[PDB]
Order: sequence, then C-alpha cells, then structure tokens
Amino acid sequence: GFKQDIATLRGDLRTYAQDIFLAFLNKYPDEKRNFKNYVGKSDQELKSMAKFGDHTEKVFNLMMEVADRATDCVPLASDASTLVQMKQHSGLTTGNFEKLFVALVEYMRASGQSFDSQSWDRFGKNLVSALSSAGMK
Ligand code: HEM
Ligand SMILES: *c1c(C)c(O)cc(C(C)C)c1O
Ligand SMILES: CC(C)C1=CC(=O)C(C)C=C1O
Ligand SMILES: CC(C)C1=CC(=O)C(C)C=C1O
Ligand SMILES: CC(C)C1=CC(=O)[C@H](C)C=C1O
Repeated sequence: GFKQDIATLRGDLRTYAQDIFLAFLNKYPDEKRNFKNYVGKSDQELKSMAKFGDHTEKVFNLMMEVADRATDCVPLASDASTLVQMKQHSGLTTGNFEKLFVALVEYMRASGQSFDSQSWDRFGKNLVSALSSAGMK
C-alpha cells in the first residue's frame, strides 16, 4: 500500500526521483518553461548534471515526507502551506502539480511493480486540493 511504496521509493530515491521527474518532463514538454537549464538535453545528459540530480532528489525527499505525514493519503495543511509559500514555487499553479502526479501514477502503472497507484492518484488530487486551499491559483 501507500506506506510501503514510500519505503520502496526511499530505498532507491535518487533513481526513482530522476526517472519520475524525466517521465513528467517528457510527458509535458511545455513544463520545461519552469526549467531553462534542461532545454536541449537528453535524459542521460540530465542525469549527468549535478544540479538536475541534487534538485530532483530534494523535490522527492520533501514529497516523501509529505506523503509520510499524510493520513489516508490526505496531506497536512501545513505541508501544503509550505509548498505554496516557497520562493521557488512563486510562478506555479495547481496544474503544474497535477501533471507531476499524473506522470508519477503513469510511471507506477508501467513499472513491473506492486505500487498502489490508486493511492498515489488520490494523494495527488488531495495535494492539489490542499495547495488550492492554501492559496495556489
Ligand atoms: C509534491 C511536489 C513538489 C515538491 C515536494 C517540491 C519541492 C521542491 C523543493 C524542495 C525545491 C528546492 C530544491 C533545491 O533548491 O535544490 C523545489 C524547487 C523547484 N521546484 Fe518544486 N516541488 C514540487 C513540485 C514542483 C512542480 C510541480 C514544479 C513545476 C512544474 C516545481 C518547480 C520547482 C522549481 C522551478 C524549483 C526551483 C528551480 C530550480 O533550481 O530547479 N516543483 N521544489
Ligand atoms: C490512501 C490511503 C493511504 C488510504 O488508506 C486510502 C486511500 C483511498 C482508498 C481513499 C488513499 O488514497
Ligand atoms: C519549453 C517550451 C518552449 C516548449 C513547449 C512545447 O509545447 C514543446 C513541444 C516544446 C518546448 O520546448
Ligand atoms: C524536480 C527537479 C528537477 C527540481 C530540482 C530543483 O533543484 C528544483 C530547484 C526544482 C525542481 O523541480
Ligand atoms: C482499506 C481499503 C478499503 C483500501 C485502502 C487503500 O489504501 C486502497 C488503495 C484501497 C482500499 O480499498
């Protein structure tokens, strides 16, 4: 279920973070508008870039904490507030987050693995709801 999937992802977090973030960037090419340093690079070149890995990992380190602190895939309002009020998220809207979670769920469905993809889908919807509530447009 959801709590085991957090354990699974954390067990190889750099790998999973980069693979899911590349699945998001490739599924939604316009989303490389929030990322000028990634333009004109292949996946292998992005994995070579220290920024790419350090940053993607820090995104998933936080996402897994927000997942871990959730009850029944419902994130804490305090974690939504943190995500809306981060200076790095100033230009963002809930659609940015929705797309990341669609990619994440798709990746999980496509994997050979017993991820609880329905729970991730619901968590992403609940996060987007909480971000909206917290004041994201
Ligand atoms: C649950 C989902 C997400 C979490 C937990 C999260 C968390 C974070 C964290 C921790 C950072 C700082 C990393 C660093 O400076 O090394 C960051 C930066 C960033 N995040 Fe988010 N984020 C999420 C979703 C997104 C989405 C959906 C977008 C855009 C589609 C986005 C765009 C950014 C940008 C543009 C930066 C800074 C630019 C850069 O230097 O790469 N994030 N995020
Ligand atoms: C997430 C979890 C962890 C849970 O127990 C239930 C749901 C759905 C089935 C309401 C989640 O998305
Ligand atoms: C990043 C942005 C300029 C952009 C938008 C897109 O629609 C596509 C296919 C490709 C892109 O590069
Ligand atoms: C997801 C990944 C590439 C990522 C890395 C980052 O370092 C920042 C600042 C923001 C991100 O979204
Ligand atoms: C406890 C039970 C009803 C339940 C919990 C879940 O987490 C999932 C994905 C599916 C379920 O039906």
